[PDB]
Amino acid sequence: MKANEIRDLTTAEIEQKVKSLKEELFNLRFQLATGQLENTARIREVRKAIARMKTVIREREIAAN
RNA sequence: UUAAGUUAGAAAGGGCGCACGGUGGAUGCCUUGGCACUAGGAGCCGAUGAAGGACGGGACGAACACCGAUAUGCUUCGGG
Repeated sequence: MKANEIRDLTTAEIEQKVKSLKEELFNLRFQLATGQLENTARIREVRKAIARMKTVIREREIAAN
């Protein structure tokens, strides 16, 4: 997701997305170890998404205080 | 044929010269790095945790470089 969109969702809604993304990464890693992953580029993409979300969250909490 | 005399050549190896190689990195060109200064900046960082490090981060080894569980990068504002 691009920041613009992430910025539209509610904080709670963001947290959920982060949870989901973290599960995708777990699964992706297990597939790689076994030997059933083709798009390995997916791994990096997921990691960066998780970061994008956490950045938005912190920015909102700083703004508050 | 006999006798008495003279000399030559000989290379196991070696010496000198020449021809041709090997080894080894002088010499000549070259510059990625230095040395001495000049004219301006700037002359401190740290308990809101410094200087310096250890350990880690890539699809796939080690190392350098970059980064810190948001880990080979995140957001924004500009350039291109």
